[PDB]
Amino acid sequence: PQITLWKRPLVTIKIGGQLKEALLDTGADDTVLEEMNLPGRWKPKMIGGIGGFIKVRQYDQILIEICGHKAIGTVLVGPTPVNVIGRNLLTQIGCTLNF
Amino acid sequence: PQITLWKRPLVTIKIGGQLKEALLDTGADDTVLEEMNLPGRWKPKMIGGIGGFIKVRQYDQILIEICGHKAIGTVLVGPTPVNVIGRNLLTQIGCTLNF
Ligand SMILES: CCOP(=O)(COc1ccc(C[C@H](NC(=O)O[C@H]2CO[C@H]3OCC[C@H]32)[C@H](O)CN(C[C@@H](C)CC)S(=O)(=O)c2ccc3ncsc3c2)cc1)OCC
Repeated sequence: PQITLWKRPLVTIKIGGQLKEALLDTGADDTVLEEMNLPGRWKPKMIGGIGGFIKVRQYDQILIEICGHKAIGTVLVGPTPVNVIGRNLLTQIGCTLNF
Repeated sequence: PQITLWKRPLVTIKIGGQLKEALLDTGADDTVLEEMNLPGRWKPKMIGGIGGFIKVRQYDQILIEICGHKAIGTVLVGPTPVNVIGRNLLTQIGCTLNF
């Protein structure tokens, strides 16, 4: 589909058998999701933006479904105020910016 | 143009007569630029990001040219990690997400 930017570009995603709302975010290098108890091994990481850094758990090779499109890659989990889908997954669903 | 997301969507902008690099960011509601001198009145404002809140200078009705496309709108100036073009100006240049 084509998503205009009058409102936050929020979409439903499916991760770990759960449905969540996430922002399609071209400014996010990586995908960051609100705290959730994913199984598997993980590595600590810190990611920074406006206001400083937060501590997150980095999980690799996680499958996510974004509006029916399937994607698999690194997901960071942590105390983020919003779920963000980042470039690492947006590239996989064929997402582009057009103006 | 159609911009893919394998690399950061960095573009040249023209603001206050000076060229700069900025990231097109569909997860940003607002446009936030690193510290710089901007002609005009401004009011103090706060904006919240992943890491908390920061103090910025809010400049209203600023002319900015983004890959040749003209926008006129609010620009926030403060300690952001990178210059970001937010939805308030992306909508002006007719930007959409497509996948
Ligand atoms: C209801 C809202 O609650 P809130 O007010 C704010 O919540 C939020 C709303 C949206 C976003 C997404 C973020 N946008 C943003 O910061 O936009 C601000 C400017 O425009 C305003 O609108 C939105 C907020 C205001 C950017 O898109 C992405 N970022 C990087 C960017 C800043 C360039 C370095 S990233 O998220 O830091 C991030 C993600 C993955 C990653 N991998 C490695 S680094 C790394 C960094 C974050 C928080 O809570 C305050 C405590």
